[PDB]
Amino acid sequence: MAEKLSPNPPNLTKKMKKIVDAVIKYKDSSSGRQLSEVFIQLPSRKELPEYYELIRKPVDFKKIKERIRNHKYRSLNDLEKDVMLLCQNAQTFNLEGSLIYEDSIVLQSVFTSVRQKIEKED
Repeated sequence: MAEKLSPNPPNLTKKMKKIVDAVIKYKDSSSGRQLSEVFIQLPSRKELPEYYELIRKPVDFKKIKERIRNHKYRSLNDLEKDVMLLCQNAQTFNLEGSLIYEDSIVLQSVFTSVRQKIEKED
């Protein structure tokens, strides 16, 4: 099947993984809820058919991680786009003010600050 992609510069792959790991690890300081936890693994098309009806380009953090390992992302812009899509998809499928919709909003901000921090190191 698929033809292997040229590996990214390793430093770029390490930056990608660092950023997504901080995002995934992030905790609401009050509840300790890992905001990411519901976004790790999207539910099956068999279990939640209506999801895949409204959301044409679904994405979870498992796929984002896969896409980093496979060098599908060629830049941090490419990674960011997919995390922002993850958050947009949440905001489309869930009603505003809901736990999942508002958590996705916070995760955008955590991505942005985490990215900045990591890029400011080099």
